[PDB]
Amino acid sequence: GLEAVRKRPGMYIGSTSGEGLHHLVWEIVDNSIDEALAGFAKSIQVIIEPDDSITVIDDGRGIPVGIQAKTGRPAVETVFTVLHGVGSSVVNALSTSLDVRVYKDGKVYYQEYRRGAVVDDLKVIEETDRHGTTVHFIPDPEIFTETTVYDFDKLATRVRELAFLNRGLHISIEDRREGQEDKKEYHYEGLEH
Ligand SMILES: N[C@H]1CCN(c2nc(Sc3cnc4nccnc4c3)nc3[nH]c4ccccc4c23)C1
Repeated sequence: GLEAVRKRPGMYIGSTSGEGLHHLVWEIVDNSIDEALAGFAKSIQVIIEPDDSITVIDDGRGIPVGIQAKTGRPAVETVFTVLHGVGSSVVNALSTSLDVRVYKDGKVYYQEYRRGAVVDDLKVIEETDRHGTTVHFIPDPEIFTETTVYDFDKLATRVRELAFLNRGLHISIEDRREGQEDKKEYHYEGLEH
């Protein structure tokens, strides 16, 4: 399965240069956009963490966590571990680590993966009053051998484009890296304008 992705990443993300590095972000963001399209997510936050890792936070319903009959595994695990708005498992495969938190039905469901492999079964780790999905990943320098450094302006440009194409969505981009902290928030108004 995902071993194939780690060995031929060019066939899945087009490039292992800076372009591929940024493509990982869009693969995750696209899933949050799908949940805004379904009518449930209102806001998406994209964060470049101080270590060039990425966090994407949405306030949708939360990825389904129940056991699927076909797999015997929680739906959320399958999302990240089986090759398939279908790119989550590719991002997982090409990351040193990825962690997902699903906020749903008063609970926070957590799972983590290392170079695509599951660490432990999905576990409830906290109670919560919110809903949505948070995905955090560290792109693998074994794959991204040219650069693992993110371009804030490049991300911001596309985030703004996404806000426009998805009029009504709130979407932000934040840089938390040393000496260059910045945040831009975008929102195009609907009929209330
Ligand atoms: N179909 C899968 C693909 C991803 N997924 C998600 N589903 C939902 S919410 C959802 C979607 N579909 C449903 N279908 C039936 C019942 N509940 C649902 C909740 N939110 C997500 N945020 C992400 C951020 C990154 C990657 C994936 C998601 C995501 C469900």
